[PDB]
Amino acid sequence: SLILCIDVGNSHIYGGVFDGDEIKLRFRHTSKVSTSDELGIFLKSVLRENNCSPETIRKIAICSVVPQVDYSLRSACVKYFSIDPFLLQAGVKTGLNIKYRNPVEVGADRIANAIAATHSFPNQNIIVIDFGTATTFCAISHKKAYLGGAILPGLRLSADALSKNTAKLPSVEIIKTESVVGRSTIESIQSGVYYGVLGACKELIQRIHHEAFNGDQILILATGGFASLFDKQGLYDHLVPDLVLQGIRLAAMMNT
Amino acid sequence: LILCIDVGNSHIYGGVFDGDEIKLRFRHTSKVSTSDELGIFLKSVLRENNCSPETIRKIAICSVVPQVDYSLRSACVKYFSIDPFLLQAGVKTGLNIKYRNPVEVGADRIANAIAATHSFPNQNIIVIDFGTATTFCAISHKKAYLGGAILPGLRLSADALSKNTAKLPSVEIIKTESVVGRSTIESIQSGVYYGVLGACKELIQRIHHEAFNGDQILILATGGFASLFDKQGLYDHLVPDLVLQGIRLAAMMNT
Amino acid sequence: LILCIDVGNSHIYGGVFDGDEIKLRFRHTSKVSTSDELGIFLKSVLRENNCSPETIRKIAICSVVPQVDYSLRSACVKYFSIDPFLLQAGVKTGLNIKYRNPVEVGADRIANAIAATHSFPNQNIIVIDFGTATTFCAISHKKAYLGGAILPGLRLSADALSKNTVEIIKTESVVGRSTIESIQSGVYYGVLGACKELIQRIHHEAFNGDQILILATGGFASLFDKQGLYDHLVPDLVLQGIRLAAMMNT
Amino acid sequence: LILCIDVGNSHIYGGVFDGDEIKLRFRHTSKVSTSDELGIFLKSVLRENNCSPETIRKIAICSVVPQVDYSLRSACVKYFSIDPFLLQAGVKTGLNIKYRNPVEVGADRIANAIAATHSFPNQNIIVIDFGTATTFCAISHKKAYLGGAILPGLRLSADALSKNTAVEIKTESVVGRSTIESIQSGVYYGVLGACKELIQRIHHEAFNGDQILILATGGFASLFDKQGLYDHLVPDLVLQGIRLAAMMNT
Amino acid sequence: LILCIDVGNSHIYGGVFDGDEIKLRFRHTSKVSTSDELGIFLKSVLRENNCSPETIRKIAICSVVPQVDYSLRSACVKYFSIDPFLLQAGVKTGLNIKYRNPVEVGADRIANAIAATHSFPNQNIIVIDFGTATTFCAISHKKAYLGGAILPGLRLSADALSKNTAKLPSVEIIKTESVVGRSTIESIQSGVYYGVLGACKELIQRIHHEAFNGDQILILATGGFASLFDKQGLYDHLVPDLVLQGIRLAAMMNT
Amino acid sequence: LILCIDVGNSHIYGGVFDGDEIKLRFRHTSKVSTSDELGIFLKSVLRENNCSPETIRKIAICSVVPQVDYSLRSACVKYFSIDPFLLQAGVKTGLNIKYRNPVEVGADRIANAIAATHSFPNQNIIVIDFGTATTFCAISHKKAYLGGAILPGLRLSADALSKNTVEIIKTESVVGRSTIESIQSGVYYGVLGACKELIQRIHHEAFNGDQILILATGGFASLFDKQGLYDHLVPDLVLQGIRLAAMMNT
Repeated sequence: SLILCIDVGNSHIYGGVFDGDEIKLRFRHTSKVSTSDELGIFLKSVLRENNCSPETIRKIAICSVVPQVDYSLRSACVKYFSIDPFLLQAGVKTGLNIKYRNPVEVGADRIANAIAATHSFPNQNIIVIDFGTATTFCAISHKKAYLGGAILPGLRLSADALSKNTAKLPSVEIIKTESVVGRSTIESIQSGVYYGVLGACKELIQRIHHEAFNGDQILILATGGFASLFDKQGLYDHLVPDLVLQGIRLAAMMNT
Repeated sequence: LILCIDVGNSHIYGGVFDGDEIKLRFRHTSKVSTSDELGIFLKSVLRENNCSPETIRKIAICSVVPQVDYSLRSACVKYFSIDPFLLQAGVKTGLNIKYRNPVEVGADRIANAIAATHSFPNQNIIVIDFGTATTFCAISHKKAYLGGAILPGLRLSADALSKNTAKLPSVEIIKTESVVGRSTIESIQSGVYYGVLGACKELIQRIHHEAFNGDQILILATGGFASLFDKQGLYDHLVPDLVLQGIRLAAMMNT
Repeated sequence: LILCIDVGNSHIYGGVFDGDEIKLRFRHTSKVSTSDELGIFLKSVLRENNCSPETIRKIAICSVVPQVDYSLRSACVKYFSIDPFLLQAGVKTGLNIKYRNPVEVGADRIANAIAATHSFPNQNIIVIDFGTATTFCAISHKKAYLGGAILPGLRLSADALSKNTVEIIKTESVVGRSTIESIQSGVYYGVLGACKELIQRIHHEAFNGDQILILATGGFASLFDKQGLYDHLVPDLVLQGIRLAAMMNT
Repeated sequence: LILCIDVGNSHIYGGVFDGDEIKLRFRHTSKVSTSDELGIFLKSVLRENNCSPETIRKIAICSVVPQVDYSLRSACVKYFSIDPFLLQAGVKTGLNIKYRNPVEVGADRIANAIAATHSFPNQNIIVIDFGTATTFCAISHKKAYLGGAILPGLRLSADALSKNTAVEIKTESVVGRSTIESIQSGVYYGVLGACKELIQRIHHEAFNGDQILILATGGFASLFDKQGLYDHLVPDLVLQGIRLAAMMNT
Repeated sequence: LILCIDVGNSHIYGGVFDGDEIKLRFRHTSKVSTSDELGIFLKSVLRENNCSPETIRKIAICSVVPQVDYSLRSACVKYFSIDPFLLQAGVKTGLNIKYRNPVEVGADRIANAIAATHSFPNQNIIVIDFGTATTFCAISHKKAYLGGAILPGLRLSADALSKNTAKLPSVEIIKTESVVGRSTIESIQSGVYYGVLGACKELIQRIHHEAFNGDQILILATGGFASLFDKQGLYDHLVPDLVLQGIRLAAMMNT
Repeated sequence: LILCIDVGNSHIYGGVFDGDEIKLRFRHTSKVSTSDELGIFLKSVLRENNCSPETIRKIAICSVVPQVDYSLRSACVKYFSIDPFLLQAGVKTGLNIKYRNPVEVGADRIANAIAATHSFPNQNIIVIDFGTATTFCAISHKKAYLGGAILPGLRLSADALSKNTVEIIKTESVVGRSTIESIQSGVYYGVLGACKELIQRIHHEAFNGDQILILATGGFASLFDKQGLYDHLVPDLVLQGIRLAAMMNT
């Protein structure tokens, strides 16, 4: 009765074994081109080497936004674990009213956020912010209706696209900046992308607050890798770093 | 008549002046590569817009892509018989740069400050450029370039989301009206419009409190994507040819 | 004189009509170009071919690549003072689109369907384009684009083999005694039979076995004139139907 | 117990035999790797599938990607203490390679031909390999490898279209009413008739109307188990022929 | 007036000969162009450089990039009304190729050999082309093309160190005086100048003592990086236009 | 027992010392990798080569790729619980770096210098590292790192030729009668002469006539043993000098 959850994202393949409610172990793999044996050898070794026998995993649930790793992870599960995994796909039970034109366009990771956000915080209007590969914003009503949202590039994708498409301009590690007026080009990208997403969040919060929720009170939820660089500030109420893996389990239980 | 040429990372942007006013403007790719190639284009771009190539007796070049420099300079001497003005490190700009290394400041950021502190001589200036990158530059009233910030532009943001994120398509940049996107196409448009809008709002007010700490300022916007933020009250002035103006003023300072 | 421009994936194909007939034709690569780059090519390519650019009174554009569409429009207004006809969403095509989403159909597929039905009026038509892709389109006698199929082209298929592991000639052998011969025997006989499998399976799915006409167009269309696969080779079909779409929208 | 490895352009395909029958098969990606990575993977992929690494007494390798060969050979002396049989130009194959330069024929095409003529001995055979590329090999009843044709794969064809324009691999619909629908109406029925043409042309150019037999190997072979394209579906044809080639040379 | 075209991997290189001497030279970026893009440039680059396109009577094409060949040949028949001479398999070269596959030799190495052994008619020659790749060719006094060797060019040897490395810049190719560089920039320059200098020295006298056994030879050198080794007594003659000379010579041989 | 890890531009080269001698060396490709991907690999490579990961109590890391840095650090503190020694800016080395900025000397050049001055204590040393870059290093007998030269390596040189227009062999003749033989005969005798020039120029410049000891290391070093080029071939020179710098510190 140890479940396993996987988020196949663009930056990483992200896993976490839940013993009921609390995560005993989390792991990471690169989302590359891999076979069901390569992924099968990995999933067993990554469990075993961290005080956790592979033969104890009773259920697997899968969430993905990369279709090219989909067949090979499903096939890895049916070979190395004897589990046909739960696929977070359209249209299983979610408990949510998708307000998109095409409900299939909403990625399963944003759905998993919205499932966990409305479980952990049941009766409030929610903005969820993922500071991951992208910087996604999503509005959800208190009646569990996924309204939609906005998608920006991440802090890595902001600082790397500058170095990629411009000559004589380097790449930089993301840290918190104190001053907005850089006396180096290196300090201009630091001030620019830090205080740029810091104002992008503030603006997207208030535009959505008044437009999606007509002025009603909200709960702001943060998740993702670059989330803890903004706890000083504005900006959001709860930092829930496992909001994706929580809701994969929570979608697997809706479909058991 | 002077030909002013800006070499950016996506566009070579040129333009001709008849003393003070601009007769003609043109664009090119920062790609095409030989002196023969550039020299055919420069001569045919002037001729098809009713402006004989032989009338050009002055050329001035600001550039930020060094791989275009050699053959563009070489395109000028072969086809026009003009050794162009190079907006470089060591040439007479009428300003002190407050960088730790004043060679690290690009030629376009200098040229925008030159033209800004010429047009509005005794005011603190925040110049925003909306191009390949969205740049914020802080210049004080005594012609001092203090540095500033750089963001990825509107086009570089959207194209980062279509390349590094699978199952996400490339989008058009419009003045978006719905902040809550009902499609993947609409979510990215709302993101690259209200994301930069608040990034402008934040960076402008933070610079105002740090470099100037509450003093009087004048906001100047330039760039290709600058037209989309007219309605807001985000900038005081919109100067579409601010880079091409400052190449002319720096050539004037060094002629 | 009317200048018709067809934006493809590989080449921006262009022609200029002296009323009914094409006087001169030219080709440009589909790439990154500004309005000044496009207009300089456009004004020059006429002028070097004994055609003053000022004789051109009409411009009509069919496009499949959106990243060329703004600067190509803006080239015509600056260098010719002509606002071009854009075969796009909403314009008078004069036919019945049977797709799920009618705007998902390419502008090249509409222009081909318009022209073929004009020259051959009361007939059911399969139009094969042998271009960047090899496309098959079922159009009925009642001016109804029922749909069809899209294979990879001869160039794309031969290039994808070399990419992840050649000159397209009329092969006489299937048993290649070299690795160069085996790829050439591959794309020839494997599309000659792809056509037979497409031409005949559509023949019953779209016309239930009725009397049809098979038109072929493109650059790789010539290499199948021996086998008796299609009836007519019309190389300028796309350009005819940009002119025709401009005529209905005059 | 023999470990047989096929090194292809997209995959390393391996299998362990207990004599004639197969008890385990596996797959790795063909990338730049080291002898240590490959030797960890190999020892791991065996043990976790209940075949203990120490039971392997022979290793036999056939390869078509020369840059994977050195580290995979070295992985066997370091981690298994076996210098593997290499299916290289010059070893005993038992077949007359009628190519102009017989070294051109890949080890994969040779391995399939050895296995095809061992299992179905005195017969003319078309072996089709639905892999990276769709290959058609002609082999006579006299065990002469005559040559053949190479079409790009079904994956390469579905990817070439999307890559060079501004889908997942049975299609019942020939007339497409979507772009994602016309692409698989094109792909499925295009290679279906490609094979149909290639088969009967090889059947008449190489075998002049004689009784042939058709074998199909590869991961995309099962998509044509309905249409009566081939006689036999042998999915491990490449691995049987490595095992047979080792046997001839040991 | 004869027009000689070379198609290298970096550039399309042209030069119009007034009989024996080159009136004008030019350059086009070797990209997949069309039959019409190429035809515009050729008639424009001549016209802007005081040489009318009609005065050209013949054309001669050397090629190593086959993808540029179809449309450049088409650019001549359509726009110039001239069917170009093509230097390839079949035509008169006046050489005996000692390659295992005589087709595998590039047309430009064939071009170079024809000019070298015309300028220096009874000698053993090692020709070194310091271009994109630094190639070496042994040619006997009997005009036997025996073959040779090919090294990465000085630009390749610099760009390989930076593009295939994290934390290493791309460097300028200068004549340095030290081999003990005390900066990263200096270390690559000292290696990329003195690594090639010794590579040339070894490839010269390995071929001298194996293809010519130890007899009288003459070392010619062509290319854009040839003049960096002019001091060191490496070669006998710097011939800048060795390719175009050899294209014109082969045109003459076959007309 | 101590693990020394050399992060290169192509390979991550590890080694386990039990006192003075290497018991096992291994190799991983320098890729985008996580702490979990690397930590699994590390614990797995040791065990498969008769060495339990629990017996390792010390880890040292020299690195030239700073993107490998963070995740390799994390894999040490998690999967091994050993916070690794980093040969970085500021650690004790016991040598005078005569660079204008001593920081810009790669951590891999410091490791080669340390080990050469340890093994051969009172001698002027050239060290040639035939790796990704073919590097040259002048170290005086008083242990002054005087600087040096950097060439592209044998792999990058050959691969630059085919990416802009082979497998690395010791060629017997300069006269290539093939394109393959021409790239083989330029790269072999080119680096042979490059060495001969960069050895003889450093000898006259950095020491200036006096006795020198030429040492060779790296993977492409093996091919030049015949030409009397270097004095000693120490293939583990980097790993020894990673160990020695950990011995000088912590």
